[PDB]
Amino acid sequence: FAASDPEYVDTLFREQLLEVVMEGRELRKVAREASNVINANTRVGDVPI
Amino acid sequence: DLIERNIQRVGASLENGINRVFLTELVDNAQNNHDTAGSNQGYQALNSAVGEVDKDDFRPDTYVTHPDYRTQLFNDTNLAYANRAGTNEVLRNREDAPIVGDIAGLDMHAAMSSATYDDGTDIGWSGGSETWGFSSDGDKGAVVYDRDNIHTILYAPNGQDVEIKDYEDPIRDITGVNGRLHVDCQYSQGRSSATVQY
Amino acid sequence: ASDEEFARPTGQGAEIRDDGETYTTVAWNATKLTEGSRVTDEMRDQAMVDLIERNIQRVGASLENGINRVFLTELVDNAQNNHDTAGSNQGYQALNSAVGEVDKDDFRPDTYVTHPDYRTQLFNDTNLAYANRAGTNEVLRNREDAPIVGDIAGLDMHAAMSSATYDDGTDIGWSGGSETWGFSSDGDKGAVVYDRDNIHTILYAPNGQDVEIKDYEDPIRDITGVNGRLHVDCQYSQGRSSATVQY
Amino acid sequence: ASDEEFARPTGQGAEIRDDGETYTTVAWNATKLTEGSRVTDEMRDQAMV
Amino acid sequence: TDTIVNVQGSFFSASASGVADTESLLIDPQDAKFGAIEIHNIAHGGSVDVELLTSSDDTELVEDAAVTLDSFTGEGISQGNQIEASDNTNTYIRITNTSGGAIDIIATGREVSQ
Amino acid sequence: TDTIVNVQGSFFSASASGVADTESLLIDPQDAKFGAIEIHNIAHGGSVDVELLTSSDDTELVEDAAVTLDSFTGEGISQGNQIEASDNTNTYIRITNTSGGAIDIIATGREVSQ
Amino acid sequence: TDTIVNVQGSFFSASASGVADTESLLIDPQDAKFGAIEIHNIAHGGSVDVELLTSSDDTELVEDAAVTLDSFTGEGISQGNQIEASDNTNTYIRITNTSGGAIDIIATGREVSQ
Amino acid sequence: TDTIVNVQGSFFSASASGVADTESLLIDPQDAKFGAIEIHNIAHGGSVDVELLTSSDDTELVEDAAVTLDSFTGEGISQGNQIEASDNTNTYIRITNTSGGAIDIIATGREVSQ
Ligand SMILES: [Mg+2]
Ligand SMILES: [Mg+2]
Ligand SMILES: [Mg+2]
Ligand SMILES: [Mg+2]
Ligand SMILES: [Mg+2]
Ligand SMILES: [Mg+2]
Ligand SMILES: [Mg+2]
Ligand SMILES: [Mg+2]
Ligand SMILES: [Mg+2]
Ligand SMILES: [Mg+2]
Ligand SMILES: [Mg+2]
Ligand SMILES: [Mg+2]
Ligand SMILES: [Mg+2]
Ligand SMILES: [Mg+2]
Ligand SMILES: [Mg+2]
Ligand SMILES: [Mg+2]
Ligand SMILES: [Mg+2]
Ligand SMILES: [Mg+2]
Ligand SMILES: [Mg+2]
Ligand SMILES: [Mg+2]
Repeated sequence: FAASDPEYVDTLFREQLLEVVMEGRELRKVAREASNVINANTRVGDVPI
Repeated sequence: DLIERNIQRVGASLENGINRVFLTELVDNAQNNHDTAGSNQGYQALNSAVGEVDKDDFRPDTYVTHPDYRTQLFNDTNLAYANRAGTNEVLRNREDAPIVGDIAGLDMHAAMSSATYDDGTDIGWSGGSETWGFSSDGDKGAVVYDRDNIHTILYAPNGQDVEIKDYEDPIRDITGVNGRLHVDCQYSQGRSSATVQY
Repeated sequence: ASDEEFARPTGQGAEIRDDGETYTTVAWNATKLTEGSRVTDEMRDQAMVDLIERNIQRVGASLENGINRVFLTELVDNAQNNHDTAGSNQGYQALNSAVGEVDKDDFRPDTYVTHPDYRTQLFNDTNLAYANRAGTNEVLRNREDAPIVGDIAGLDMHAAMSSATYDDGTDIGWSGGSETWGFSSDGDKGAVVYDRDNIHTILYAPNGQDVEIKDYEDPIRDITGVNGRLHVDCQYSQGRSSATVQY
Repeated sequence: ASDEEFARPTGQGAEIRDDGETYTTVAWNATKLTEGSRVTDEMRDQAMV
Repeated sequence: TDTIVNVQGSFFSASASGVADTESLLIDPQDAKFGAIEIHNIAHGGSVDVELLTSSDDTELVEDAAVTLDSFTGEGISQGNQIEASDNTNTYIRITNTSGGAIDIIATGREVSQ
Repeated sequence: TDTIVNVQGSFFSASASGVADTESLLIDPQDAKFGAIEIHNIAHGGSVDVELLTSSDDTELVEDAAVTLDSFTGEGISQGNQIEASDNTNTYIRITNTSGGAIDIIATGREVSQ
Repeated sequence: TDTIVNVQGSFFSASASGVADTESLLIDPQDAKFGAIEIHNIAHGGSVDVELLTSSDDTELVEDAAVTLDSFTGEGISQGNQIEASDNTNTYIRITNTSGGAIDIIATGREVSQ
Repeated sequence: TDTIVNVQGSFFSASASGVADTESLLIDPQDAKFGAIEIHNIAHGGSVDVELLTSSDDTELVEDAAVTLDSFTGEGISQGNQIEASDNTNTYIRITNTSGGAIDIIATGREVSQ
């Protein structure tokens, strides 16, 4: 008709993209606090009972 | 910065991995179980699970909880009614309530996600013996345990923790980011732990 | 960005396999909300109030009501979790269960919007109505102005909404959302529990940032007009961060 | 004054439709409420109140 | 021990005077406060068919399942039944006139929790 | 666990001595504290018709729906009824003498919540 | 003494429309909030066999014990049952069509605590 | 006044598949949380004798009193009974196969307080 934005959305301008990327789901991380953490010297080992 | 973002994803994915190894050991190798059989699933189930560990002469101090179990626990009139709890903190602040980290002689609440347990549905993971959940018969929805009797063992050849490495492929114009950590989880005494079963 | 996943158990010296971030977008397309009013020059003179000022206020208010409609319609329709109360345990337990649904999808809600009927049911709940069970007589005493109503179930904020705000398609020019906003009958959505930071109200104006009010004089008919406009959309970034409560 | 309404979702370049403030009144007609009493001078003197 | 007096749960009734020949009283559990009902009594004024229906719709009757429970003849009362209906399970009880003329139908019972 | 003793809900009765030949006992749930009733027993003293009525009026009986529930002959007790009425649903139970002479009617039951 | 109004425990129903000739409605107490059910009413729409089953599996039906409780013929209602099932005891009720054609089955009752 | 929803007390069941010709399902109220039971339903799969026993021993069955309650023939369900047993009164219910071949027995009811 006249010029309207729906006709020229990709010719006279570009749709705005936000520079913010919105985060996905984050899982709860507790194991380090919720257990005894052993920093091992070897990948295989034993603890005496 | 897609490389920084992928470095963050890689680190997070490894942390999620530690949590999976931990939760899978914790749920599978607990030597005691409280079968709620529907019915008295809130505080009574926690007290009964502490009772199982007490009967094997250990003292639990921590509980790990599924979202469905948390939901049921906060619907328990013993916690939901300020009268019965001695505090309105569960009615108001819910999981952030100081009483939720201080139930049944336990010092710590470890709120966990539904996805963390190894169902064997995730690619490369072989599956634990149980179901992590609290919405169908036989699901394990909480573990009541002694935090000092379960060991998360972390190994790295270089340094102490997650190693992140990067590479350029000049032939293909690709940049790669690789993370690694070695983890195991083991009970010293599996009798120090009780699952709560639906 | 895609959800965080889990590292793979790997053999020694084996190739590290890739599972990078996949990405998507949510689109906004802001709809022009408009409101007009016309007054004759004779009535403008004779009236005791400024009719143009009054109509400017009405136009502004009508646009604000429009923003609230677009927001509530998105919020109710596109929530990815639902707690079906099945006509039972409809007060605090329903809110806790709705928070539980969002928690199960690994998001933390902080806000709830509520229908007047849901508010009424919630304040009849013995957990809130009895000072005993609430730890506080403030709901019995001050109703929605109680601090606990902005503090239940781990939520920081109560956003009390009107019955007319949701798009039923009963209002002129509005096409209707998918749901029913209410708490009277089976399948009514009476509250939404959500993360305030994961739903976006998007406002566009060509000639500024907010409501544009324009006026016109018709010298042929002796009429002064006032027209308001704003373009608005509402979109969830993560619709899993929200749960509806269903009757 | 008439109630607050909602703005109209409108096409680009379309006419803005009117929904102006309609007005009404509530009428008052105040009714004369009256009460009267008469006392004789002798009763006024002789009464203790 | 603690002594409590139990008064029985909410009375429910549906009624229609002058139900025309093939027309019906639709007993809707949406009219209950608790959203479920148990009809004990059908007092029928003339011959009726009693029918239990499931709706496709949460709020309106659009027939999915329909079972004719029983047929009653002449005037009387069927007393002490338990025919049960809820809003959330979209269950309705229809009492249909079969008399050839207008009848009064009164159905009574109790509200039940969903 | 918690033990509670359940005592049963409020007794209700309506009675009339020497009800004349065509006259009636009107059992009105407005007389109940809870405003609804369930009649279990009708001790009839002679022949009676039992009738369930809905009123057009909230407070008085103006007949809308009326169903004659049953007829009893001679003296006796109709034990084990559940005929229900409430004030808010404007429901009344009428027990009409049909004996040809004066009778005593006693109806007993329980109050029900509205 | 304290007075309390007792409303009756949660309504339960299972239903199916157009159940084919040899097919069945499986009433699963896993669908109950309390995880156990008591079916009072079976509105059968045509001929059916009612069957009580125990599963080997906690969550799915794998037949261990199966007893055919009763057979119903034609259309009607079986009223005043107490057939019971729970999730934790892995008990299921199957209502199987035997009509030679499609039927509507509605089963209603009450939820029970485990 | 105060309104409460009453849900019914704990479901109980005992079951056995493939009970051999002269063998039995022993229903032990020690398996109940409350330590007493009321069996409503016996669904029997073939002929059975139902038997009520007292033990001399507080934990195991050593027969003291034993009464054969009833004999059931063929397949079906005895529904809506109240056969009652407790842990502390050393009472047991035995359902014994008499079919000449293997049967499935499912018994359901409710837990009762001691
Ligand atoms: Mg070794
Ligand atoms: Mg042990
Ligand atoms: Mg707070
Ligand atoms: Mg390769
Ligand atoms: Mg992936
Ligand atoms: Mg979800
Ligand atoms: Mg025009
Ligand atoms: Mg208007
Ligand atoms: Mg419905
Ligand atoms: Mg059909
Ligand atoms: Mg529904
Ligand atoms: Mg009335
Ligand atoms: Mg009439
Ligand atoms: Mg009224
Ligand atoms: Mg099960
Ligand atoms: Mg078998
Ligand atoms: Mg189980
Ligand atoms: Mg003997
Ligand atoms: Mg004993
Ligand atoms: Mg003893």
